[PDB]
Amino acid sequence: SYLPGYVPKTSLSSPPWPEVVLPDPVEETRHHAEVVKKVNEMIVTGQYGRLFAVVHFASRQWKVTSEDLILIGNELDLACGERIRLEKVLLVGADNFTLLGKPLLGKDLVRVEATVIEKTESWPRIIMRFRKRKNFKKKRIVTTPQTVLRINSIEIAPCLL
Amino acid sequence: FREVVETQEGKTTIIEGRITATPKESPNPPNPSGQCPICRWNLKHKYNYDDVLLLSQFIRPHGGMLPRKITGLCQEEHRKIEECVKMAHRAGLLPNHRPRLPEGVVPKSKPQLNRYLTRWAPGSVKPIYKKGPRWNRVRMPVGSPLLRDNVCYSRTPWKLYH
Amino acid sequence: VKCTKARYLKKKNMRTLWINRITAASQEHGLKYPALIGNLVKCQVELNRKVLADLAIYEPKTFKSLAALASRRRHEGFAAALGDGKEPEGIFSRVVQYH
Amino acid sequence: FKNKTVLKKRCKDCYLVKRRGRWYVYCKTHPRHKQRQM
Amino acid sequence: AGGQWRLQQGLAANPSGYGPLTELPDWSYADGRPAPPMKG
Amino acid sequence: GSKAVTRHRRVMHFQRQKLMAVTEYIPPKPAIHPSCLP
Amino acid sequence: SSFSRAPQQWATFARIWYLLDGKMQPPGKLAAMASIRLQGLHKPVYHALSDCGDHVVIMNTRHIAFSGNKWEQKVYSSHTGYPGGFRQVTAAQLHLRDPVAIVKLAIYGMLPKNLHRRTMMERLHLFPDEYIPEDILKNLVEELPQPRKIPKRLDEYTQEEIDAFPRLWTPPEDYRL
Amino acid sequence: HPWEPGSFRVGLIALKLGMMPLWTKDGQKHVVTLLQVQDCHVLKYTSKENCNGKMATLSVGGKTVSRFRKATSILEFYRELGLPPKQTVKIFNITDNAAIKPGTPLYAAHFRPGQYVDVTAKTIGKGFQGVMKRWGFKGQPATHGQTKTHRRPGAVATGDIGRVWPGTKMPGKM
Amino acid sequence: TYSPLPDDYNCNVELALTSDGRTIVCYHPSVDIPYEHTKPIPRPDHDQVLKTRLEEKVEHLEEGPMIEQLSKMFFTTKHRWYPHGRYHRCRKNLNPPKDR
RNA sequence: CUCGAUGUUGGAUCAGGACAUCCCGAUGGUGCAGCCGCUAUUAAAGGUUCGUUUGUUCAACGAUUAAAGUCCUACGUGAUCU
Ligand code: FES
Ligand SMILES: [K+]
Ligand SMILES: [K+]
Ligand SMILES: [Mg+2]
Ligand SMILES: [Mg+2]
Ligand SMILES: [Mg+2]
Ligand SMILES: [Mg+2]
Ligand SMILES: [Mg+2]
Ligand SMILES: [Mg+2]
Ligand SMILES: [Mg+2]
Ligand SMILES: [Mg+2]
Ligand SMILES: [Mg+2]
Ligand SMILES: [Mg+2]
Ligand SMILES: [Mg+2]
Ligand SMILES: [Zn+2]
Repeated sequence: SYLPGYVPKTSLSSPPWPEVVLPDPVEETRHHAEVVKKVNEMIVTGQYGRLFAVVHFASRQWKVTSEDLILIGNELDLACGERIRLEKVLLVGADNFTLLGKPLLGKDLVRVEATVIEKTESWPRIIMRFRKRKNFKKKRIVTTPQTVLRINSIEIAPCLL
Repeated sequence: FREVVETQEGKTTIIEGRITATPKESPNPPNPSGQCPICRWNLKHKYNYDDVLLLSQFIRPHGGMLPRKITGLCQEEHRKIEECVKMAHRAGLLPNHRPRLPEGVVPKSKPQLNRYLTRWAPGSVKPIYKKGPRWNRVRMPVGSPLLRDNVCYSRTPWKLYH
Repeated sequence: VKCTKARYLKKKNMRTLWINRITAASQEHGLKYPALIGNLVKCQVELNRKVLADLAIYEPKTFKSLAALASRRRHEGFAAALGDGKEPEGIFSRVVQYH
Repeated sequence: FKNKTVLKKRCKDCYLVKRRGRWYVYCKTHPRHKQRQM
Repeated sequence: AGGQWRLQQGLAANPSGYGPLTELPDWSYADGRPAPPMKG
Repeated sequence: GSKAVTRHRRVMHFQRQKLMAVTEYIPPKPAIHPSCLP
Repeated sequence: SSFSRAPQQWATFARIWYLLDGKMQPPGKLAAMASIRLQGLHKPVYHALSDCGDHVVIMNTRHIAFSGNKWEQKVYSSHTGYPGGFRQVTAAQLHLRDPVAIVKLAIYGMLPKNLHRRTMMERLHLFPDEYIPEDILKNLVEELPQPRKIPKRLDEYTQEEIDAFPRLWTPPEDYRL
Repeated sequence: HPWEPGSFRVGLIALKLGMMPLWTKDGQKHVVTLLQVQDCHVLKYTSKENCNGKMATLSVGGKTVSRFRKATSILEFYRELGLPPKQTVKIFNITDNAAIKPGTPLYAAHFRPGQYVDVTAKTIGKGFQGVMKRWGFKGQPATHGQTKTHRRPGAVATGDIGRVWPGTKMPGKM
Repeated sequence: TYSPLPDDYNCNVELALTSDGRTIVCYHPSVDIPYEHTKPIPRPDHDQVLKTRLEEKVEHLEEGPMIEQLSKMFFTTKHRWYPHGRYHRCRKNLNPPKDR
């Protein structure tokens, strides 16, 4: 009752981690469709409160929700009060569900809108250089353009199939 | 196995020997081509000092090792088990294989220090009073280099020097 | 001069902080930091460490799902590595191709 | 006991034994053969 | 992290490289009109 | 500095040390130890 | 969570009390676990200046186990400051003198070398045996898993386990053993 | 209780009257110090459990002093004891079998001739003293040109360490 | 029966992919604490002739003893309890900014 | 390194340290009978003299001693002295 590769049980006969058995792909494909349908129905029936989203904007990622403010570190060529859509949404989350892009969510699924509320400049930033014993000293002050955005709304549509 | 019994009756002593029950190797080893008990059961590189179920098969009732000619082990495996048994004794994993004490001997109370993976005998090691620089540090050996080829399930190899 | 040079350290220390916080959050779910970050990338989830640290603090249910996803992708990797090519690709291991 | 870097048995009655973590040469016939590993 | 893996899928080692995450427009006008192309 | 030939073993440049470390002989290892086979 | 602001803040920054059992455990692994908790590095809200460390209670510190020959080789050195005040003691000698010193020193050396360290040490509660004061026992929240799995002695194996392990060789019937 | 091996009994507090010669039958002269027990009473008993140490302790006091010069807390302590306040109180480590009820008087005959005792007291106060009187340093010569250096410590350390070791013998209160 | 993480502490995680495979859906409802896993709240905490008055037991402690008491009560070192000088006290911002 | 100065022999005073130990302790060997020695292992807690000539460190000599150790400390120490 011993197979060719049988090893008696010792501390090193088998690996320390437990054995993992993943679900049958055919059975899991059906379970996945059920989960997606359940979450889609929650969207149709409006069973969610406040939403948040992770949006890629101006090279960096922002976790935002309705009424939030974000300080963009450059000018955007938009008048104050102009409303725009943030098109790069990596994630949208609710109390009971979260949708993840691969890497970006489809534009049909989620719509994030924002409004320019201020265009200003940063406070003065000192740039000082110094090297001892070399009569080497310089001083430069820079102010960087900035734009303040208000996140107006995060809306999701029942487009999960 | 064989027992030797001395029975002294009056002025006459009688030394005899009897054959007791002998254990047999389990049937159908997974690797019949194997040349010693270890590789016949695909156990090479897959046992440690705490595998007393394995180690206890190759030792005498009082904790001593059995000859390699009797067990059939190869030199390499025989040496690994020998070191593993020493570590098992020192770790306290063989409480029923203690040395024989002559009648009237009761060891004095000695301080109990839990230890494992003990390469050397405690009394033969000196304190490391001078550790030395980082580039010539005196290290504290842990485990045995004989087990360096044991199967490693981690990405880090066994550290034998602490 | 200190104010000028500190701008480098601010960025460095902020990322160290995010890694520490992500490490803590991952350990609460039995995952080491490298396993989470690495396997999330293999799922084409490009969430950066700043957001991941924010999610751990303020959206713990989303973070547990991300930890579960990384763990699932990690187990699929092991199954694939153990296989000899007979097995099809894992459900979460499939990569969306762009052109 | 003379300290030695290389231990050598000097007669047939010399025997090598490892005690207290180092090798020794002991000889009952000629005690002058006793050596300690240095 | 993940640089070697991305290369194995024919992607840039750095996710800031080529691909939709970087090249696609960041925003558009709320009414639909597309935004002017980004300077980068 | 020291000459190319010295009485002691001269310390190597770190890059050369790494070169030596990476080019060490590696013996052929058999799948099954030959002593474990008939 | 819809809590009020002050209760919400209180909950997030609360001090948790942890229990750790040192029996048969190497002091270093115990210290590695305690150091993280005492600093707060197990919390996603961690920050150096948040003072968010927790309490760690370690019992059975008298029953720690060093690997190798550290009992004989590891030396703890101190200096009274007076001429001739240099003192060096082995781990074994220190352990019999102070049954909490080894674990305490291992933790002290792992904590950050700053002015917060001694404050963190105030949150560490070392007990050489199973006895823990009643007050300390009442505040405990969670016991941490022992880092080292204690190997079973040969006398602790059940006959089922012994029977499951095969006999590997046949001794000669005429061997005295 | 009866005396048992390993038992430690209480001691006394006495006043040092002076010194006196006595002679032994072999002709040898031994000077002795007279110690008078003046109003010695047991004051407090602390059990082994509460002492913070390995043994029980018994507090003894000696010599009556004015109540008009003692702190209120001390006066109320002595009020409950029913004794006048004592100048000095000392703590004696004792075994449990040697406990004595607070308020018991103690007498010189507690000790017997032939016994050996240890006597602890504050040494005579000599104030701030130089190294010669305090530590028995040799000082320096009186002539052959010494400049304002006769009773001084000399060198206090080596040049290398650039500091003075803790415990270094120096002038101070003796 | 496979679950990537235990489902018993924070939420019940269910992971799924859309049919196209471009979106990961995560359903994570909260797990409520079971009633069986709770304790009951400890609500439970002489013909006197004289009205019982409040008695002040707040005996003033000296700095040393006071600091020892505070340090033990809050598991801190003594240092935090000592005062600071005017220079530092007057540098502190008494109207600091407040985010939310 | 120091010359907009890091005071240069021996001694006095006080000594900190190493052990490759002069004495005292514990051991192995001996061409170790004993008494004395020689050699090696271990040991740095404690100790290690006073004099005549010489500026001397040294050296010689007188008388002792259980022994009159070898060295480092800016050839320890002059904001302490000479
Ligand atoms: S012959 Fe195979 S392990 Fe010994
Ligand atoms: K000069
Ligand atoms: K002269
Ligand atoms: Mg970086
Ligand atoms: Mg050259
Ligand atoms: Mg006086
Ligand atoms: Mg004089
Ligand atoms: Mg003058
Ligand atoms: Mg004068
Ligand atoms: Mg100058
Ligand atoms: Mg000295
Ligand atoms: Mg020596
Ligand atoms: Mg000099
Ligand atoms: Mg000077
Ligand atoms: Zn011989």
